[PDB]
Amino acid sequence: VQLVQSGAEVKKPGASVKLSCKASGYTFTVHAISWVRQAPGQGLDWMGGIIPLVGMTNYAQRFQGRVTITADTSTTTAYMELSSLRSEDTAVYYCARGYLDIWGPGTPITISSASTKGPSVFPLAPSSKSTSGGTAALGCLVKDYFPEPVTVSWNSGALTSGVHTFPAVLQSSGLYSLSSVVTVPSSSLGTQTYICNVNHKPSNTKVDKKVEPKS
Amino acid sequence: IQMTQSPSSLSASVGDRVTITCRASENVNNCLHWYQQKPGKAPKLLIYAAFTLQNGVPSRFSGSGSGTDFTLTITSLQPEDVATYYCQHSYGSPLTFGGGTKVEIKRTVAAPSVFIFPPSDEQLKSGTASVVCLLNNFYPREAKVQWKVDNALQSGNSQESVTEQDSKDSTYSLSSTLTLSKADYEKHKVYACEVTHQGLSSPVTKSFNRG
Repeated sequence: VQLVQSGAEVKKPGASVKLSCKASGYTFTVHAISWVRQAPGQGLDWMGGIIPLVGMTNYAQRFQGRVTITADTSTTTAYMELSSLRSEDTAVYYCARGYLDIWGPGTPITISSASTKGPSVFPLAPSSKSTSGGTAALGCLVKDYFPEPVTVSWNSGALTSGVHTFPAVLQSSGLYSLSSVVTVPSSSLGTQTYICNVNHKPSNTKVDKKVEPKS
Repeated sequence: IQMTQSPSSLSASVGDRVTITCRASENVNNCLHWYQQKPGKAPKLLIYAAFTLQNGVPSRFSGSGSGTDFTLTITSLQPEDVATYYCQHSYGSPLTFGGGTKVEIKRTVAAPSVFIFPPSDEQLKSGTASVVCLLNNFYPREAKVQWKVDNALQSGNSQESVTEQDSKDSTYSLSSTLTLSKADYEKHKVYACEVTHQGLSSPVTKSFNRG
């Protein structure tokens, strides 16, 4: 069972957005798919759902008139279209299968007039200055992007232990910056390879940076 | 219908028994479900129908209550239970969620390991120098990080970020990044971050010389 959601986006105020939720691993037509918004302060808010068998829908009253939920059984895909976007629509939008077992990973939507900007990625190279005992730290600095989020993996997902991807900071310029770091044995910096994979879906930017030791 | 959770947050030790409550403004019978959410992740269903355990959820989670008053209990708090817990009712429509209870872990003091990173050559060519100081796997969360450039105490050119509590060892990590123009960076020789923390009997300094 899997729900795969479309990527994060910045949208201007007044625009429309159509989010998608691709279901797999189960009988699509016999489960209600709900859309649930999670916004800072407002919390979790149900927006409505649809039963893809006959396509019957149901909408939270707060969202009536701006929201349209549809489903396409041929592609086992549910859709949510939100129009007349406003700043307070900034949130992560989840699809979830019916209570709600199985949620998608959410689609972050930022409502803003500012333009999308993909990150610059720089190595945080291990040196004697980033050793503690027999442990070395290394990482990637992911600077100057908009909107959130950037996601970071290491070695295409094969390296996860000891990874810390920090919450982004907001720079005075209004762009975001974060670091992703990991601790490894200092003894094997010469034989192991460490690559940070950075994805900024709002700009479709993908960067891989090999982090080499400095002497 | 209004869902009211309490407390808003709590701190407990590993092995402690945790009690979270959800109050519905009107009767919902047993149409009351509980979710766990960790920072940056989707909610995960724990308990539905007010007491039925979702397959794969450990038995230390149990729910009770009926009508308007519901309890989620964790009988022996484990480090991976650090999260925010949400109740949700489904008695008719609209479905609504409580405001969440954040469960945090108290543990023994752990001193940070401290690391510093000079700017990359690639970034310098771009005209900016970011210097990163990393505090790794410490507890409690409070930490003091001071930048010194040529022994002079800095203010105004650094930003900090702290992780959520780790799900394996209940520690935190923190980054402090000093950002200067290439020109300002090249005006100085020594760059140092000094760390003060409960688990350090003396401040730890990591430093390097621009060359």
